[PDB]
Amino acid sequence: VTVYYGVPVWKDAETTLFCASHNVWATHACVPTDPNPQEIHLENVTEEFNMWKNNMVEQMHTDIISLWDQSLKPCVKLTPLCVTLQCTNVTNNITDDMRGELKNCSFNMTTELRDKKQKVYSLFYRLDVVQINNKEYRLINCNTSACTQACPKVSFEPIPIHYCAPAGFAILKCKDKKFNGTGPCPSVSTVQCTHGIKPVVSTQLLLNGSLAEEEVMIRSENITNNAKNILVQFNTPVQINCTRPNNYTRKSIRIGPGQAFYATGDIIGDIRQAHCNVSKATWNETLGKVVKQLRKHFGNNTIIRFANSSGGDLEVTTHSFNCGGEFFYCNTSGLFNSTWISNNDSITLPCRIKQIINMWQRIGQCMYAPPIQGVIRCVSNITGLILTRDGGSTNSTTETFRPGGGDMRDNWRSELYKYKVVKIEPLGVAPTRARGFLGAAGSTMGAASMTLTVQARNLLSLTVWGIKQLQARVLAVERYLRDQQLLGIWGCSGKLICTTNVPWNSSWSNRNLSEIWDNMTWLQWDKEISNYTQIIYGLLEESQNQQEKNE
Amino acid sequence: VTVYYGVPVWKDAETTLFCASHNVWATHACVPTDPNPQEIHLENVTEEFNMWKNNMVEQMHTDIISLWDQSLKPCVKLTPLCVTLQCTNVTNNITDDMRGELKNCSFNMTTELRDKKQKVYSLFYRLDVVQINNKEYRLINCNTSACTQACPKVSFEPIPIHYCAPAGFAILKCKDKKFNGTGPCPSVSTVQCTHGIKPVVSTQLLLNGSLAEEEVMIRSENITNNAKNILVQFNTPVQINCTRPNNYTRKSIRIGPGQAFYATGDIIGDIRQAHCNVSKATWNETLGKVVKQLRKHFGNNTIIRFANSSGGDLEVTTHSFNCGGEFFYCNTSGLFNSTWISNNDSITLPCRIKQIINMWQRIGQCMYAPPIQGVIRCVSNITGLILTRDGGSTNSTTETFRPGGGDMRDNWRSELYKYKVVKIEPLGVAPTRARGFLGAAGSTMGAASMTLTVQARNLLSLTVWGIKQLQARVLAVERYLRDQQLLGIWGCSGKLICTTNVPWNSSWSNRNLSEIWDNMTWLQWDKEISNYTQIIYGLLEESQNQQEKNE
Amino acid sequence: DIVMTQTPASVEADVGGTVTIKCQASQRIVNLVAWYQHKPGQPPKLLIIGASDLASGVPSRFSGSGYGTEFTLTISDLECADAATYFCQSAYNGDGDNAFGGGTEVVV
Amino acid sequence: QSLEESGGGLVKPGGTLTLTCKASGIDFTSGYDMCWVRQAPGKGLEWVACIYLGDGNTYYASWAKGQFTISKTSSTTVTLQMTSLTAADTATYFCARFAGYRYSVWSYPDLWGPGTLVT
Ligand SMILES: *[C@@H]1O[C@H](CO)[C@@H](O[C@@H]2O[C@H](CO)[C@@H](O[C@@H]3O[C@H](CO[C@H]4O[C@H](CO)[C@@H](O)[C@H](O)[C@@H]4O)[C@@H](O)[C@H](O[C@H]4O[C@H](CO)[C@@H](O)[C@H](O)[C@@H]4O[C@H]4O[C@H](CO)[C@@H](O)[C@H](O)[C@@H]4O[C@H]4O[C@H](CO)[C@@H](O)[C@H](O)[C@@H]4O)[C@@H]3O)[C@H](O)[C@H]2NC(C)=O)[C@H](O)[C@H]1NC(C)=O
Ligand SMILES: *[C@@H]1O[C@H](CO)[C@@H](O[C@@H]2O[C@H](CO)[C@@H](O[C@@H]3O[C@H](CO)[C@@H](O)[C@H](O[C@H]4O[C@H](CO)[C@@H](O)[C@H](O)[C@@H]4O)[C@@H]3O)[C@H](O)[C@H]2NC(C)=O)[C@H](O)[C@H]1NC(C)=O
Ligand SMILES: *[C@@H]1O[C@H](CO)[C@@H](O[C@@H]2O[C@H](CO)[C@@H](O)[C@H](O)[C@H]2NC(C)=O)[C@H](O)[C@H]1NC(C)=O
Ligand SMILES: *[C@@H]1O[C@H](CO)[C@@H](O[C@@H]2O[C@H](CO)[C@@H](O)[C@H](O)[C@H]2NC(C)=O)[C@H](O)[C@H]1NC(C)=O
Ligand SMILES: *[C@@H]1O[C@H](CO)[C@@H](O[C@@H]2O[C@H](CO)[C@@H](O)[C@H](O)[C@H]2NC(C)=O)[C@H](O)[C@H]1NC(C)=O
Ligand SMILES: *[C@@H]1O[C@H](CO)[C@@H](O[C@@H]2O[C@H](CO)[C@@H](O)[C@H](O)[C@H]2NC(C)=O)[C@H](O)[C@H]1NC(C)=O
Ligand SMILES: *[C@@H]1O[C@H](CO)[C@@H](O[C@@H]2O[C@H](CO)[C@@H](O)[C@H](O)[C@H]2NC(C)=O)[C@H](O)[C@H]1NC(C)=O
Ligand SMILES: *[C@@H]1O[C@H](CO)[C@@H](O[C@@H]2O[C@H](CO)[C@@H](O)[C@H](O)[C@H]2NC(C)=O)[C@H](O)[C@H]1NC(C)=O
Ligand SMILES: *[C@@H]1O[C@H](CO)[C@@H](O[C@@H]2O[C@H](CO)[C@@H](O)[C@H](O)[C@H]2NC(C)=O)[C@H](O)[C@H]1NC(C)=O
Ligand SMILES: *[C@@H]1O[C@H](CO)[C@@H](O[C@@H]2O[C@H](CO)[C@@H](O)[C@H](O)[C@H]2NC(C)=O)[C@H](O)[C@H]1NC(C)=O
Ligand SMILES: *[C@@H]1O[C@H](CO)[C@@H](O)[C@H](O)[C@H]1NC(C)=O
Ligand SMILES: *[C@@H]1O[C@H](CO)[C@@H](O)[C@H](O)[C@H]1NC(C)=O
Ligand SMILES: *[C@@H]1O[C@H](CO)[C@@H](O)[C@H](O)[C@H]1NC(C)=O
Ligand SMILES: *[C@@H]1O[C@H](CO)[C@@H](O)[C@H](O)[C@H]1NC(C)=O
Ligand SMILES: *[C@@H]1O[C@H](CO)[C@@H](O)[C@H](O)[C@H]1NC(C)=O
Ligand SMILES: *[C@@H]1O[C@H](CO)[C@@H](O)[C@H](O)[C@H]1NC(C)=O
Ligand SMILES: *[C@@H]1O[C@H](CO)[C@@H](O)[C@H](O)[C@H]1NC(C)=O
Ligand SMILES: *[C@@H]1O[C@H](CO)[C@@H](O)[C@H](O)[C@H]1NC(C)=O
Ligand SMILES: *[C@@H]1O[C@H](CO)[C@@H](O)[C@H](O)[C@H]1NC(C)=O
Ligand SMILES: *[C@@H]1O[C@H](CO)[C@@H](O)[C@H](O)[C@H]1NC(C)=O
Ligand SMILES: *[C@@H]1O[C@H](CO)[C@@H](O)[C@H](O)[C@H]1NC(C)=O
Ligand SMILES: *[C@@H]1O[C@H](CO)[C@@H](O)[C@H](O)[C@H]1NC(C)=O
Ligand SMILES: *[C@@H]1O[C@H](CO)[C@@H](O)[C@H](O)[C@H]1NC(C)=O
Ligand SMILES: *[C@@H]1O[C@H](CO)[C@@H](O)[C@H](O)[C@H]1NC(C)=O
Ligand SMILES: *[C@@H]1O[C@H](CO)[C@@H](O)[C@H](O)[C@H]1NC(C)=O
Ligand SMILES: *[C@@H]1O[C@H](CO)[C@@H](O)[C@H](O)[C@H]1NC(C)=O
Ligand SMILES: *[C@@H]1O[C@H](CO)[C@@H](O)[C@H](O)[C@H]1NC(C)=O
Ligand SMILES: *[C@@H]1O[C@H](CO)[C@@H](O)[C@H](O)[C@H]1NC(C)=O
Repeated sequence: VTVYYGVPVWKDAETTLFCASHNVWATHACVPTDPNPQEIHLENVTEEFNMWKNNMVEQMHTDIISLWDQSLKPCVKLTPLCVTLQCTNVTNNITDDMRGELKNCSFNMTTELRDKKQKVYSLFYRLDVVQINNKEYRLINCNTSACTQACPKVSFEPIPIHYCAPAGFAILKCKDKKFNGTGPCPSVSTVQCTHGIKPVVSTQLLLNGSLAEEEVMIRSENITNNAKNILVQFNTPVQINCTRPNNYTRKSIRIGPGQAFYATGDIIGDIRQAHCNVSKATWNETLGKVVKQLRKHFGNNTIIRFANSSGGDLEVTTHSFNCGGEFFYCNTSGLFNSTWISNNDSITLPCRIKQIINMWQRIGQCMYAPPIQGVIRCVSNITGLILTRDGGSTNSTTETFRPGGGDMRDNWRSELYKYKVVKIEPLGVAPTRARGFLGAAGSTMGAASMTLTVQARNLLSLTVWGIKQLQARVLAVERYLRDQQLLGIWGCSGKLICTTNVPWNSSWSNRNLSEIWDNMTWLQWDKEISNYTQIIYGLLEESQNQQEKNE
Repeated sequence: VTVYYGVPVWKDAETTLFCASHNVWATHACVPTDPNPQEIHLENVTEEFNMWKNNMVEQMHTDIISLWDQSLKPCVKLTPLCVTLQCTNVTNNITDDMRGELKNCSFNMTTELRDKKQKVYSLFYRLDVVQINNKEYRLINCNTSACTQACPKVSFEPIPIHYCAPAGFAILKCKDKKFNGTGPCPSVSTVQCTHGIKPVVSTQLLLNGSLAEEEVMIRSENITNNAKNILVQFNTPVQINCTRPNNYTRKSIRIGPGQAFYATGDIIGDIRQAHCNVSKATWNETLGKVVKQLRKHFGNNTIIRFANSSGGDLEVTTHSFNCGGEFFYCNTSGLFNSTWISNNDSITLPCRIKQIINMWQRIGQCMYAPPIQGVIRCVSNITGLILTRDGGSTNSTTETFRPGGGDMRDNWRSELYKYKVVKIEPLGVAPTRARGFLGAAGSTMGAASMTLTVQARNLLSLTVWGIKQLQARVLAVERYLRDQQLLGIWGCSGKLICTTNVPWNSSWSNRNLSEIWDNMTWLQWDKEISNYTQIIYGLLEESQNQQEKNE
Repeated sequence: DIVMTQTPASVEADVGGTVTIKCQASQRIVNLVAWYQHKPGQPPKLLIIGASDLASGVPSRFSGSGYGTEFTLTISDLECADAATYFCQSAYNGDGDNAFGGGTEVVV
Repeated sequence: QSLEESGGGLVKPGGTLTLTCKASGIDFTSGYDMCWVRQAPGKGLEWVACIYLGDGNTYYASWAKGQFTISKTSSTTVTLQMTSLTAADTATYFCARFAGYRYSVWSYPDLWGPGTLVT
């Protein structure tokens, strides 16, 4: 029995990752990144990755919600606006189709003095009001919860963050260009911290993400069933140009002694409908590539058709994004209507604007977005989309794919698919019969003996990220100390390698030494004898270095 | 001078215990319990326990209040109800005695819109309102503090928790069946964590607690004086059945944009008085046992009489409990009226219901309980009671015992009396002239040398329990490291037992080695020489391993 | 692991009228609902494939739609011949398996 | 084109009856299962147990897992052994065939027998 500390092996594990790099995803509570993207390729290591069971996604989701909520903490809560509104439509030169979208409403508003009221008005979108009992309306959210306005001074720009591992842990990265959602990745590397990932929130189309390698990739937990989303990643960008063409005037209304409401004062010029322009030729070519790949799973000779979204209200059935700070809900019908048989003319999608939103699809709370003065235009590149299959009859063909993606997590699964978090576990035991971090992981047990110091050195190594940092630091220290206490008891303190006075009990393994040390890696070795670790550890604590101290 | 690390000795100490196991005593912030009630009897150890100085009680008290308060944090604060109520009594078929208990009151209530009011009504108990200046009333709490209603979705069920010791500490448990509040317990064991204790809050009678061994036990800090409570623990349960017989209808009133008040809509059927039924024969037999035991302290030939509670308002003079979520105040007069001379007919107690309560007898805040629809019935077993003696004249007899128990802590002293927290303190020093955790504590110094590894291994080993966990973990680590730094300086790193080059200075102790090692326990040894520990520790740090390193 | 439930346990219309049946699912199902017509003494007859296509052999009286968590069946131009119990089901084989609704009755 | 079934009737509680289902001719080596469905007397339908008409893997309702067993017996028939029938098992039992959709795991019943009673 010989003991080795600093052995380059690991087990899958879940822990807290730390963000590293005003916006709502404030970087105040964030660690600056080291400019050096330290990375070590693992020459002979094959690891199983699983995009669908990756808890890195879940932490990203909950951290984002927390940051979002904290950013609205100091903002004005609009409780005074739950009043009867008296109102009509707007008078202007309007697009004939865009009717009823805007209301011109007046109301009894409070002032900075308790004893005085004022009469004010603001324009509203139809989507944000409810007709109640001639011209009586109310804000839709007063039914369930008064809401805070977004602070006028914070940005919704999705500035990317990186997730870094704590001491004792590492992130493995899959470099296999053809890797689908799951299985053994033949080329594995390792990093201290992930690439920067933008917290872009959208639906039905994936915006500003990473692109695929030369082929469009299709990933699914179970391509066979229909209850799972199919994520499709483009190997090319598709450019979309969106706009909100009306010139709006912003008006500030005092609410109270330190509070103000941002009203829509008026509209300058003709009233036009918001819309997005998609390159038509690009979109068509792109779908042809998607179809080619989908046929690989549904038969060489088959038909693929696309259809628009199905029933739901708004947030469910339409595309969504934040452009310029406005919230757009677009009717992507012109993108998903085609049939693909076996063997500049931009597409224009109409789109609506809404000020009151139920972010993260939660209830009991919401956010009111203030109006933006002027005219909005922005561009983006979609890098993928979310599809669902409908069904069949077994006696026909032409599966239909429809857009979908109700969850938010699918937006981040798409980036984090290349990563996995593991825990580093030294104190390997092997018989002798009494370079880079993890660079030797793919090498033999014998060869690996030369990097024990490398591994050992990486084991100890207002604010949201408060308790999380203290907990991570404490844990790393406790793990370190527990290993040292054990080595101490065993009489191996201060030595990377030590020899016990216990001969190897062959009942634990029956191999020749030359068959171990020159053939197996430590990962393999641990797998063969992990069943007996506790036996050895137990015996070594009392048989020796306790009984021996009376001698 | 010989140094031993892992010596099984301890000193009394106070530290933070952690709870282990929605209700108000939410278990979200709570550690899951290990199913194995690890326990080690200490063969020859006698320890002094003191039920009245046990700080475990104090932590339980403050943790409970904190949990209680946190559970009301998200609940609606009823400030809109501080209005003039216009009201009369109720019209129904009522019990002739139960008059004036209920009021039928109407008022000007707010609505979800700032500009509109509504006229509503609710039934109230007389105890919750004040007549002000014909029919003008107000809620009693508007005088000092608007109060939050209990959230309608949280439970007041007293789900038990366990208190577990941090690393480096242990809980000692007294198994002496005849043990009264204080003194040396002849049979001592030790546990990782206490039994589960229910946070039952009540007065004058102890509900759903543990039972005594075959004798009724009487415990008091000083049985002699009159200013202390006498706690009596039954060796048998006494069953009590309580009810709130009227069928109530619950009505929800919108208060505002996300808030609602739970009103009492109406009463179905005849109006009857709440009450509790106590087995009469059981109660009488039970008191006879109590009397037999009390006579042991007040003379073989004496007279014991019971009388009901004395002056106070409600919370002071009546029995109290939470049954079905309602708060009951019962007149236990029929239980404490008898005279015991030397040498099914249930008892029915009338009882009242109150909605606004000053929990924990604090001021500036309170809780409003919402009404419960339907009819309430529950059962419980009293396991004890709290008595106070009145006085005497020195020329007569017949001491009178009356019910009491204004404090809440007495409810928990009753369970925690069997436990004590101690700190484990290794690094024992003894002359040589240069099994279970603590299982060897009652054995000799010589014998104990074989368990040093056992002891050493247990030294390192939204959310309320946040900072408390981090502080406990950090402390355990600091203590560990300080001991190791010292051993390091002394040249004893890595050794459970080591030899210094300092001969024992006999001025510290004058015994033969055979008189120490084969006779004394380490606890005894430490007591004999603790006065000189600092001398030895000081000398060993510089005389050797500092001066020696220049040689 | 799911329950399909139906609300309109019993409906009635005169001949030529229209009734609807609403089936609530416990989870997101894309469109996988069968809708059988069942008369006593007979095996159930399939009306719908995929919550909207018609089974071969039924009249264009039967129609329906939905896209998860809620699906409906509309029966127009009712005849006495259409009096029957109507089914709702998801039919998965595996862990989150087969479930049928209580069935509703149409009287004409 | 049709399913026929029998072997039911009254057995005193604790006894066993076996139901059989006979096809008039179906494809027993393809993307179909054959499956038992129970209609409690006054309720809708309950799932009992299915077998793939291929490899032969079986699936059981959890309530039926420790009591009922099924197996393919021939190229025309499949049987259900209702071990230890009791009062609670009184019902009409039906034989049905299920299809898939295109490439799926979601099944689609498409053929039913008349059903038979046990008590
Ligand atoms: C990403 O990369 C990874 C790795 O490269 C790819 O991973 C591959 O994914 C394949 C599916 O996506 C998977 O293949 C399936 O594996 C299943 C595992 O089952 C095992 O345990 C059972 C236990 O009893 C054993 O019986 C079984 O033999 C296995 O040991 C298989 O069960 C699947 O078999 C089904 O399809 C084959 C195809 O011919 C059939 O022959 C077989 O009978 C099964 O058929 C049923 O399901 C099909 C679905 O189309 C139906 O058509 C058919 O009628 C059968 O239906 C019955 O059974 C289902 C069960 O749910 C029931 O619902 C239905 O009503 C009927 O009763 C199949 O073999 C690969 O193994 C997997 N590879 C690896 C290495 O993991 C992944 O695909 C990649 N992603 C993409 C998008 O490509
Ligand atoms: C996908 O990526 C594109 C490319 O980055 C991204 O669009 C970019 O959005 C930002 C934010 O709206 C745009 O920045 C604006 O640039 C104009 C240039 O004159 C400025 O005037 C704007 O200033 C206003 O907003 C600031 C926000 O902090 C305020 O501080 C300031 O006072 C003004 O109010 C603003 O800087 C950027 O130009 C575009 N990029 C392009 C090429 O248009 C797009 O949104 C991404 N997609 C998604 C869904 O996020
Ligand atoms: C919305 O309603 C307001 C209130 O009537 C309109 O404001 C009036 O505009 C006329 C234009 O000459 C002025 O003379 C009035 O004095 C304005 N009223 C107030 C209170 O200032 C406003 O123009 C309407 N806006 C739209 C888009 O129809
Ligand atoms: C659904 O996806 C899961 C996950 O990829 C498949 O499970 C794998 O099945 C193979 C079969 O040999 C196993 O070796 C893998 O270990 C399984 N993965 C995991 C993570 O355990 C599952 O078979 C798929 N089911 C269908 C019907 O496609
Ligand atoms: C998806 O496209 C369909 C068109 O096939 C839209 O549904 C309705 O189709 C009928 C066909 O005559 C039109 O008359 C209706 O006007 C269409 N919709 C409405 C709302 O009236 C369908 O709405 C599109 N889905 C979404 C979510 O946009
Ligand atoms: C999404 O876009 C489609 C395509 O333009 C809309 O469908 C058209 O809506 C107009 C409105 O009356 C109808 O007259 C057309 O007949 C519809 N076309 C088709 C093919 O159905 C669709 O309604 C838009 N979605 C929503 C929810 O309005
Ligand atoms: C409490 O007072 C209310 C208010 O008067 C009583 O409610 C009235 O009950 C009568 C019974 O027929 C109705 O006709 C009235 O319309 C009710 N008033 C309102 C405002 O609805 C209520 O019954 C009284 N309850 C008790 C217990 O006396
Ligand atoms: C009141 O109770 C205290 C606590 O039990 C008694 O104090 C003990 O007195 C004995 C007398 O020999 C001492 O040995 C104990 O050490 C004391 N206990 C403690 C914790 O110090 C006290 O005497 C009682 N007083 C009366 C008048 O009964
Ligand atoms: C305890 O019992 C006494 C009875 O001995 C109650 O006090 C009063 O006793 C007189 C005796 O004539 C009665 O007339 C009074 O009605 C009794 N009380 C009241 C409130 O009027 C005494 O109140 C009981 N104590 C408690 C707290 O219930
Ligand atoms: C507690 O119960 C006792 C016993 O029933 C109450 O005392 C009686 O109260 C009635 C009320 O008028 C008197 O007529 C009786 O004479 C009282 N009996 C005695 C012996 O005093 C007592 O009042 C109740 N406590 C309170 C606070 O009301
Ligand atoms: C607002 O537009 C609607 C559109 O139908 C119209 O009916 C309504 O009368 C308009 N309001 C006023 C005050 O004219
Ligand atoms: C503003 O308050 C006055 C007070 O009488 C009221 O008449 C007027 O209608 C209110 N404004 C609106 C839009 O209701
Ligand atoms: C108002 O709130 C109730 C609460 O469920 C909801 O049903 C109703 O539809 C809401 N009103 C509107 C216009 O959504
Ligand atoms: C979309 O194309 C139309 C074609 O006339 C053009 O007028 C419009 O401005 C374009 N929109 C954007 C966002 O470029
Ligand atoms: C989007 O704007 C860019 C600006 O360079 C323009 O070149 C491109 O053609 C526009 N695309 C569409 C689809 O309108
Ligand atoms: C899309 O590309 C295919 C490729 O052959 C072509 O046939 C089809 O007409 C294209 N569609 C449009 C709208 O140009
Ligand atoms: C596809 O778009 C064309 C554009 O006019 C429309 O007529 C057609 O009905 C659409 N088809 C579907 C299936 O939506
Ligand atoms: C909006 O109208 C004002 C009126 O003077 C003009 O100055 C401003 O530039 C306009 N903004 C846009 C984006 O057209
Ligand atoms: C995505 O859009 C931005 C807009 O400026 C562009 O700069 C970037 O290159 C686009 N991504 C790709 C892959 O072209
Ligand atoms: C309510 O009951 C009291 C009991 O004395 C009575 O005096 C009062 O007049 C009653 N109230 C009304 C409005 O009758
Ligand atoms: C409710 O408000 C009206 C307003 O005049 C008042 O007269 C009435 O008395 C109020 N209700 C009560 C119970 O005071
Ligand atoms: C109202 O508060 C004062 C404050 O001390 C108190 O004395 C008075 O008794 C209170 N009123 C009632 C009915 O308790
Ligand atoms: C108490 O005893 C009386 C005797 O008549 C009975 O009516 C009452 O229901 C009992 N109460 C309880 C809580 O059992
Ligand atoms: C309490 O309820 C139980 C129910 O079993 C009954 O047996 C018992 O006699 C009741 N006790 C009293 C004192 O009413
Ligand atoms: C209580 O028990 C004693 C025991 O002798 C008995 O004398 C007394 O009468 C009992 N009291 C009642 C009310 O039964
Ligand atoms: C004891 O209860 C009886 C019951 O009628 C009562 O008459 C007697 O006065 C009570 N005695 C005392 C001291 O309360
Ligand atoms: C209260 O009365 C209602 C009236 O129908 C009845 O349904 C309900 O069961 C009653 N509850 C009790 C506990 O008597
Ligand atoms: C205490 O009351 C509960 C009520 O169910 C009962 O189950 C339990 O056994 C009682 N305790 C004793 C010691 O009888």
